Amino acid sequence: TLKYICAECSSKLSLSRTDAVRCKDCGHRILLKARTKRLVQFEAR
Amino acid sequence: GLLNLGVKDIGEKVIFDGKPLNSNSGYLGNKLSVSVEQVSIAKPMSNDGVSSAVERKVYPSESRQRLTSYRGKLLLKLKWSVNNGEENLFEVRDCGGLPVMLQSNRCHLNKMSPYELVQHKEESDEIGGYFIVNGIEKLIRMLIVQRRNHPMAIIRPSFANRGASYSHYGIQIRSVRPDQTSQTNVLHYLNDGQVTFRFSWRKNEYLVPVVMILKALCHTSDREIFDGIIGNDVKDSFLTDRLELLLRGFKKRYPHLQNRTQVLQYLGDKFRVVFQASPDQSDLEVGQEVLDRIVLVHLGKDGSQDKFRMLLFMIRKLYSLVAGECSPDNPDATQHQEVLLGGFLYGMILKEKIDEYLQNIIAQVRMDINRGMAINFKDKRYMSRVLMRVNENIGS
Amino acid sequence: KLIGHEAKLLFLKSFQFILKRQIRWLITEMRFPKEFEHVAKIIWLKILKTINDQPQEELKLQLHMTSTISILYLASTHLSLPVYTCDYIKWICTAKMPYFQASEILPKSWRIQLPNYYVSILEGSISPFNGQLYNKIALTCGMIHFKEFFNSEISCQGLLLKLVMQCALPPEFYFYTKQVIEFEETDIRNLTLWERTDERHTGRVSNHAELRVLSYFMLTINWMLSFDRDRQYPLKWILSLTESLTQRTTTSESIGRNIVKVVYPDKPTSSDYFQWSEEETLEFLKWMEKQFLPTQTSMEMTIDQKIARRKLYKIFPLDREDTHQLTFIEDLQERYAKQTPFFPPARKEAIGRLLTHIASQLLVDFAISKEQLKDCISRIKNACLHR
Amino acid sequence: YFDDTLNKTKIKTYHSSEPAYIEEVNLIGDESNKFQELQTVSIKYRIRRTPQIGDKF
Amino acid sequence: MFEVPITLTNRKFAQRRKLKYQYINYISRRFDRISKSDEERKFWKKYEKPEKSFEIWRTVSSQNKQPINKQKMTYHNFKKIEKIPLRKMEIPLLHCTKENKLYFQSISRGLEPLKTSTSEVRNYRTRHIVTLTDLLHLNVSRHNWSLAYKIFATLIRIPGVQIKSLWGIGVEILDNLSNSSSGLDFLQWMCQIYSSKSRFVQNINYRSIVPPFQTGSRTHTAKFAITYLWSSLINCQKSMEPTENDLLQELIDKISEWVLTPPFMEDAEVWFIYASCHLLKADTLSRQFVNDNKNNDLIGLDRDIKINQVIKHIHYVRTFLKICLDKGGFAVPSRLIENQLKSFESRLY
Ligand SMILES: [Zn+2]
Repeated sequence: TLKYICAECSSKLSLSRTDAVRCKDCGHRILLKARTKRLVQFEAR
Repeated sequence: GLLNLGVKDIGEKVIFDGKPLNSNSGYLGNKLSVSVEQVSIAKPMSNDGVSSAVERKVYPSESRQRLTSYRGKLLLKLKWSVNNGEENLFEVRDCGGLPVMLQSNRCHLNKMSPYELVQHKEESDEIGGYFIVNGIEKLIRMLIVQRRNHPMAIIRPSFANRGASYSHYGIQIRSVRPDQTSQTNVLHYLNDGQVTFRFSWRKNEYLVPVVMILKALCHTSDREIFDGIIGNDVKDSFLTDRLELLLRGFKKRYPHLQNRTQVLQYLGDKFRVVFQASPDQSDLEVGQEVLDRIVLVHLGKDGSQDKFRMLLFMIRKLYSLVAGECSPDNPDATQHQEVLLGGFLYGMILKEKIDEYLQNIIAQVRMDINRGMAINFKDKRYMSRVLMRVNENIGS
Repeated sequence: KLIGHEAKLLFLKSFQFILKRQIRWLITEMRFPKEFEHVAKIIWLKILKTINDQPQEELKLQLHMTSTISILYLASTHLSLPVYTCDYIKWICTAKMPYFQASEILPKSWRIQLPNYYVSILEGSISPFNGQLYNKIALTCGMIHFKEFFNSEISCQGLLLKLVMQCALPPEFYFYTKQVIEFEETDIRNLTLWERTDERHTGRVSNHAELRVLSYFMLTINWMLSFDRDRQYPLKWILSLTESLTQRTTTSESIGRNIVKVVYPDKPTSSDYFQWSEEETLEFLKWMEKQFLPTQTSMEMTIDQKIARRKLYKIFPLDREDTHQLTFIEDLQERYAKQTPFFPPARKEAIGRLLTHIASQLLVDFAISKEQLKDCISRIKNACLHR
Repeated sequence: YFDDTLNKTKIKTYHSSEPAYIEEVNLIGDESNKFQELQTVSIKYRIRRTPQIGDKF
Repeated sequence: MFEVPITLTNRKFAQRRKLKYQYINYISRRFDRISKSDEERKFWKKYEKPEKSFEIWRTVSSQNKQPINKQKMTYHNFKKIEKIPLRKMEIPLLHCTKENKLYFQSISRGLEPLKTSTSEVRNYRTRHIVTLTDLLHLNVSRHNWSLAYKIFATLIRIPGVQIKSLWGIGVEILDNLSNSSSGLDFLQWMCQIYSSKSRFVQNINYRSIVPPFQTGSRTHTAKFAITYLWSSLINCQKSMEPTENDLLQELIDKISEWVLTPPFMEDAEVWFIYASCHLLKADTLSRQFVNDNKNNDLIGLDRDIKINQVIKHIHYVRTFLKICLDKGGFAVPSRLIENQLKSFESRLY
């Protein structure tokens, strides 16, 4: 499930190509693309 | 606040439908007085789609994250006065989003405690004072300008650059009106003893003999002006003779300006083309309005005896500089200077833009009457249509 | 979103489905095994048979809100489990049927199939008026040719019981009215469901069996009480029954009859609306907070609107910002006791007073005709005097 | 992204001298009239800067 | 019996006033001539709308207006005007239902319908809702708080509520509900909702929402937004002067947000209430610096910075009360407020 957080309500949601770019819990129009459990390698320097 | 004084200073912009009627042909009529009584600014709000939506306070965090300006709706109570009062029309017009200063009396963060401020995703200590324009943080740089309202004695080769018989000596007073709009006034001592006064109108410069502006301010005797300048100083043969050159020279140039009113008629007649008062004002009104708008505006309207006294003080300081009994000052010394604050510049530019906007309405009436003359100043339709035909987005 | 024949096919289909949903709550409701289920299925299989034949571009099928319950009604009679008025009141009171709102579907999609000409005109359009409900049953029987197909139609010694207990359940009056029914009530034979009134003007042949049962019921009471020469039913006894009657709570039933009264009809219960005996008021709001919860779920009124609505309901937490009331046979018992002291112009007046009341009750569960009922009454009145 | 005119899935390439890390991706529907198609996205790059020869102190 | 939450079953009622209006423009014309859907919009364009209030009540004291007409009505003269409009009502009577033929022939005789259109509608949803309404109106007419709240809470859950009594019984029910909520919240939620900052009046057949008791944000005040401010100042008064405070400021800045557009824009209590809130903020500061010279024996306490903060206000309030008078505000009995304010000044001395 892709995730997008409301910039002003913190409410998690799962946007679709068929929905309005808006927080369904607040009504804000700014959404942060959520981080997920995804592997990244790092040189410890 | 300063801005309401500014719009009180812009006054009126009148336009006549040449108001036909078929004195109504050489006095005609039907006046239309357009002005702005109040100017209100509202804190940033955003309502959804378009109308009916519940408004929400808009925060700077939003404008920065969004990369947009941080605008407040600019509104102004328009006064549409017809025939000096036959009909007044009030209108609150929205002039687009005016960028508001942070932590100002127009930013939601003006009164937030650090705790709430953090609750709004801000630097717990954010001083503010700057503007979010297209998301880019800009502040208006403060500027060092001549200390207002006080005559600064300057020797400048520009003064000679005016022409023959010009000396270097001169006085510069930067009169600023209550609204902080400025008007620089200069006095020049000619080699001929003549003194000429520099000023600026429609940002073009204009020169007038000072004895004209003196006889224009107040009805007075020649002995009152002479006594105004030299006074008890009866021993300055230097000043006695230069001042006799001045007054006698005016008697040479204008033997026919016998009284102050006639002088005002001469000023109105010579500036009527440019003060845009015509088809409405008499040469007495245009002349007096000029005095009121140019000469020592820091003293204000009806300060005409006081403005007279001050102008005489500048003449005395000018001759004391000429002799050399006093040093000239230094424009570049911090001693002689004051600070144009960014917000004050903001208020001035707003005042000027609202002046142009009303002038723009006047232009819109001119075009309408020049392609149809279809409609009378009374129509409510006319108010809505004309207003909807000029551009009013001063916020942008 | 389609017009014509295939629009009709799904209109058809949707009608298909809701009836099936209706039937299974039926089983859970009564729990009367494969039997109730399969008879109902072939009944509509039979109904469908006819629809296909006059097809081509036949769109007369647009069966009504009532067609479905008429179907379940006839199927039940085949089996002969219950009654009509009781079934109807029970159904309205508990919304047992999915009858009144057609959003259930399983269509979300059938909905969008453009409720167009049809499916929109499906599920919950309005409540039954006059014969706007027994007439359809006759039409169904005609298309169905139901009487030939199914046994013992409109029967039920159970409706009589329901009726006596209904109020002045004068144990003896079950046998009284059963006897007059015995009498000229179809030559002492259980009234069968009327025929397939094929004709479209649906005349008041007045053969709907029950309608006549209630008529005999009423008649019996006043005839019986209007010539109890032996004086078996005391003067002061008749008004006592009507007295005790004076409304009262209901272990579910009377609350239901209030819910049916509230279809604001001919103003016989309208005022009950007004009065609404205190709590009756309360258990009413209880049944509203439970059973018009389905009410609904705006979609496409900007998410924002929805949010606002939620907030509103929000700032209205509400729902709470002897188990007390009693069952049916409890109430029945206690008014049977409230009259337990048993052992001229006025009594005639009292008798008329009482009869108007039952007229209210029996009439109120059903399509009434504050005249037809009367017309019905008139009819058998005439039937009777051929001794 | 996809433009129907090209019937192609196109991409915006990153053009820089150094690697970065994505700090935030912000979806912008705001101040818009509808714009639900999400045509504006702001992406923040995190470039680590180790003290290095040539750095001023 | 009470006023229902819903758009009126638009079926027969819409063709009944087709016939009503069409007759009124027909008979209306010939009568005016002798004096020498579309028709319904034209009838309102011949009469001028209901301003933002209720009944175009306006004085009764200016223009003489001589209306002796002359009884000018000779049964014979009425039947000269009427004989031709009725035959032209027929043609569209043919096309109308038998119920609407009789309804027209009743109102054209001057009979009025004792059959309330909201006493026949037979729709489930609607059915109840009329149940819904009278039950809550009969329950507030006996102050039943615990039951009136349940009926109100269900009435808004059913799809048929336009603010309406939603707000006018939704506020008292919360004043009578000693428990949860301050009509205020509900009042400020209403304000957020029906700002209607758009100046819409007249034009179309408002027959779904008339009651200037919902609508505005144009010019025509909203009365729940005026009630929100009035309830808010009364909510500020209780147990003030007997950081967590703010309310009398919250109300000074929430009235600011406005400063005319529609409310500022229109005059009165808008100005007058804001002030009244402002006048109360002046007392509280004279009390908090009043009793026995401020609190007591003198102030020495840096003389009085507090008197100057109060005199600024008193001078400011008098500006708000004056602009509310000047701009046509009949609401304020100036004589009493000026005497109170001067006798109060005499406390600040
Ligand atoms: Zn949110």
